[PDB]
Amino acid sequence: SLSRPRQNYHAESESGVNKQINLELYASYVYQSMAWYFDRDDVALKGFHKFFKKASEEEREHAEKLMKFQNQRGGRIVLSDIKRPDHDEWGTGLEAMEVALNLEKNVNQSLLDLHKVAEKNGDDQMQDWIESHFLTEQVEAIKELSDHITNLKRVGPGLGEYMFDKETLDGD
Amino acid sequence: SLSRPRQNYHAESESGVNKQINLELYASYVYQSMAWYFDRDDVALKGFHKFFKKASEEEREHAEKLMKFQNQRGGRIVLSDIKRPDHDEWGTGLEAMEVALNLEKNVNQSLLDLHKVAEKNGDDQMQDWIESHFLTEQVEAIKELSDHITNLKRVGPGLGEYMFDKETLDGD
Amino acid sequence: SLSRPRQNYHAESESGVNKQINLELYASYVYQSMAWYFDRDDVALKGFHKFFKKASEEEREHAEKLMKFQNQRGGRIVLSDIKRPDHDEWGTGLEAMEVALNLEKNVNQSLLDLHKVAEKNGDDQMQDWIESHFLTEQVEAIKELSDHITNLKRVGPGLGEYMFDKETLDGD
Amino acid sequence: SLSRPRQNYHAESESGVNKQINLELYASYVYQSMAWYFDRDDVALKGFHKFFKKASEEEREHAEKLMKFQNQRGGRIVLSDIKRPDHDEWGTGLEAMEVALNLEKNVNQSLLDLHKVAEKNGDDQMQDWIESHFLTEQVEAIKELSDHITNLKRVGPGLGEYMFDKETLDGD
Amino acid sequence: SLSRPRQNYHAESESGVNKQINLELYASYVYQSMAWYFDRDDVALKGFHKFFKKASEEEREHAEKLMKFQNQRGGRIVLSDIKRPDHDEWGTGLEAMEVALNLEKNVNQSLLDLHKVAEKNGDDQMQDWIESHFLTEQVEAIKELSDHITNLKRVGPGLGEYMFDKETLDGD
Amino acid sequence: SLSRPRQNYHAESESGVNKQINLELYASYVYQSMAWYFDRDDVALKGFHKFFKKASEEEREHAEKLMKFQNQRGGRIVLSDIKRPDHDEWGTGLEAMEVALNLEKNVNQSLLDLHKVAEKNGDDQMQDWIESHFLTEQVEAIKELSDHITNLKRVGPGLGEYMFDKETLDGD
Ligand SMILES: [Mg+2]
Ligand SMILES: [Mg+2]
Ligand SMILES: [Mg+2]
Ligand SMILES: [Mg+2]
Ligand SMILES: [Mg+2]
Ligand SMILES: [Mg+2]
Ligand SMILES: [Mg+2]
Ligand SMILES: [Mg+2]
Ligand SMILES: [Mg+2]
Ligand SMILES: [Mg+2]
Ligand SMILES: [Mg+2]
Ligand SMILES: [Mg+2]
Ligand SMILES: [Mg+2]
Ligand SMILES: [Mg+2]
Ligand SMILES: [Mg+2]
Ligand SMILES: [Mg+2]
Repeated sequence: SLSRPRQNYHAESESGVNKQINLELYASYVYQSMAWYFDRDDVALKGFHKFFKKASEEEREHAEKLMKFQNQRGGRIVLSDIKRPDHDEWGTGLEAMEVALNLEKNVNQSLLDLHKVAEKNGDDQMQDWIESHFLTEQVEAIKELSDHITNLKRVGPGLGEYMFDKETLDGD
Repeated sequence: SLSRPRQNYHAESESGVNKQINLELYASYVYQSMAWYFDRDDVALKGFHKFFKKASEEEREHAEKLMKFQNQRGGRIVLSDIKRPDHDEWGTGLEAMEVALNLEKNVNQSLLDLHKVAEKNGDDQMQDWIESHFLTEQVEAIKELSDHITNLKRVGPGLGEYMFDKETLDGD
Repeated sequence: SLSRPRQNYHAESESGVNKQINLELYASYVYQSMAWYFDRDDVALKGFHKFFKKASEEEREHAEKLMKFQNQRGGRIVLSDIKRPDHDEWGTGLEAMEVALNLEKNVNQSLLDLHKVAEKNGDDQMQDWIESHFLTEQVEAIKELSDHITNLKRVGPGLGEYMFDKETLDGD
Repeated sequence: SLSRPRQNYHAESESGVNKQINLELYASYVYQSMAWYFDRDDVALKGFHKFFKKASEEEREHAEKLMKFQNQRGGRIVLSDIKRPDHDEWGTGLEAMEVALNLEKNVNQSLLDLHKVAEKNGDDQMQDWIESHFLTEQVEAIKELSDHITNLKRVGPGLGEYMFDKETLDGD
Repeated sequence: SLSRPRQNYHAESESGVNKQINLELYASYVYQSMAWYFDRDDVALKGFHKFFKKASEEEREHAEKLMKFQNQRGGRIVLSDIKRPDHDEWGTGLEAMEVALNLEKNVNQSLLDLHKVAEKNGDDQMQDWIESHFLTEQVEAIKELSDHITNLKRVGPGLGEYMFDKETLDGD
Repeated sequence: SLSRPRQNYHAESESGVNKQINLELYASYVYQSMAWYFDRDDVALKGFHKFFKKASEEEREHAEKLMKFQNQRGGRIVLSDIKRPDHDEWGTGLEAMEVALNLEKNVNQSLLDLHKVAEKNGDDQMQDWIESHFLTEQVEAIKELSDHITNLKRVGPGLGEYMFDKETLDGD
């Protein structure tokens, strides 16, 4: 029995939105782990803390954008376990930014794959929605992380990392 | 002799925009009929009146969005009779909301069909225009009507219908 | 079974209000056709566009004044097809103003005929209502269109039409 | 090698804070599931939606209070999988409030158990911290849910549930 | 060695963005030539001057939108000579507006061709970006130039051209 | 047939102004290339980006100052191809500032050479105009670039370049 709103919305698209929901929540958890790693007394970079804390809140917003979309189209949210991140510790500011870029590139591919499911099933509204909410925001996030990685390599460790935290990440 | 602006704009697309203009004007007329039905002394629901009056004005705005688009692309507006609605009377608030949802789903399909004409003829700008102006607005309208139908069934007839008119539709 | 409000309201008057509703909606559609004709890239007169767009919205307001009146007196709105206008194209600014005047004079007669139905059936309130809402507004509209026609003949075609659009119709 | 801040902070307390972090994140996920269930077109209670959405954000704040505390005391955050909730669907507003109360009572016990670990290990600051941040907030949350359950039983299903959503939960 | 941001970005798309950069800069130079032609003591139309000066600045902004896009996607800007325009002199206001429309239609085709390269290579983000930034803006620019050409033919040479400069182009 | 304004304005001066127009536009293009090089994900210096972007806009303003001057004196603007810059890549912040200084010194000589043409032909107004608009502005630009080069050598590569971008160029 099809939900009352449902029109031009395919079971593969509905299932793909649930898979993207879990990935956004997973990315939220990775950024949360990194945020609180930078609050450790033996790491102590408030800029990096604030940056990954905000990244974590944004990913949970992405998850909730997809939950609202699922309900708009008359699909049904199915939640899965949010897997713990692969590491308890995240190294230097540079190493954490590289992990961030690799995560954002994996989320980007997964969004393009979900756009392909929409396209395969003739879902013109879902393709446009993914384009409006996600595809350009992911390009912007990937360029920003690439800029940060270039600058963290330019400033180098020690004082450089500290000044990057103060200047680019507005630490404090 | 092609109009001065005309570029990548197919006769099938031009004709499809005229057909969508008439459908938007038709939907405007159905909502107008329902609006003034709720102003009857023997129906007397100001919330429902205000809701369908606004829906009617929006559909005429949709019609005028398509008239402006036709002229932008160098096509020519051709108007047809606006058929009277299928009923003089529209029953209960619940029955009118169900008629609304069925109308919005028929307008939605017709917009996806017009997007398919654009796509078939390689009209990338017209596909994006339909996506920006219509496809997401239709999804939102269909979800809102589905929410209203669920709530009108929850509150039930009599006092429930009255309180829905006061609370959700801000009657008065 | 007479509606609860109904007092001194004759079946001929009720039927005449439904006929005037359709005529107001028809006039609305003619003005809408002319409005969007003046938005064509090959006509391109923003003053004329704005003038007929406003005329169109006013005629739909007239239609809704009569719908409210029908319900006030305990009559029942019966909607008919809104016939498409007699032309797709409307010529020069002067030619469109002459079509406007001829339409307003036909709506005026039809209002005087409806006033005669009210009078024949002793409906003192309906005669006064038509006088308050319509008869003087029609005289004003006819005088304004006659003034515009005189001025469009004075300024002549080409630059004159352009300056009339800028000065009298406040184009832009 | 003990972290630089660490003083009077026992391995059992550190491990108990990580277990409470996962429970707060779990409760956050249950409230998130319930929030978006109430946004379904076939459930459509904006008050319940807003209430569980806020409850979800608060539980994630609780999780982050414990992450900050772990780092303050020189312990180390260890994250585990956030288990999916036990249900995809949550029934009536009344049924969801009862699930909420049962969850808050299980989180409450778990906080008293964590306070007992602190007490067993002579951690006077950690006992006071749990008292300041959690023990009274849990009593308040449990009393509020008990009040809501009493009122949802008083108003009854259908119109009652709708009016509770409008009046007590400020729906819209 | 692929740049750090690069994902789903094809060499044909990168090369097409460099070709569109040069075309936008070329169009900027044509509008600049026309702007300063209208500042000649023997042409002296401040409205036309201001209009083509703004058109020139906008085209250079288009060029810079594509430079930012190239860098966002991890491609590399390659600049070519900006060819001088085909004429030193641009005739009447009407003749310059017709040259403008022909230029905007050639830039429009070139944007649709670049969208086709994006589409051929499955670049969903680049297609949406071209749609958001360019395809509708080009339709609007072409309709405006078509409107101006219609009006410059309506007003005729001499006084008409002067009044068009004062009224539509706000000369001074 | 001499233009109506022309007085004491020599063909050599008119031709020299057209040559300076092309040089200013060339310098604009070099600064634009350098601006967008500093926006590359693998260069990523917002201060340098903003500095060369502004330098580029100023050089195009210089070009337009000379176009206005040509028309004031009754000469005729003749535009040539704007040659692409000699490099796609511009190295370190220090290397780009040295390229800037060398460009500004070549533009300076070319302005003194144009002043000599004015002087040779007794054009007292054109000599004063070049003095007022250009000769002191070039001295100021050359001193500023020399100061920046001294400071980029003082701070050294890596962190020094980053801090120069933040402090002297107000990056962000
Ligand atoms: Mg995300
Ligand atoms: Mg794809
Ligand atoms: Mg699209
Ligand atoms: Mg868009
Ligand atoms: Mg519509
Ligand atoms: Mg389709
Ligand atoms: Mg009327
Ligand atoms: Mg009479
Ligand atoms: Mg009176
Ligand atoms: Mg909690
Ligand atoms: Mg105890
Ligand atoms: Mg352009
Ligand atoms: Mg195409
Ligand atoms: Mg210069
Ligand atoms: Mg000298
Ligand atoms: Mg001097």
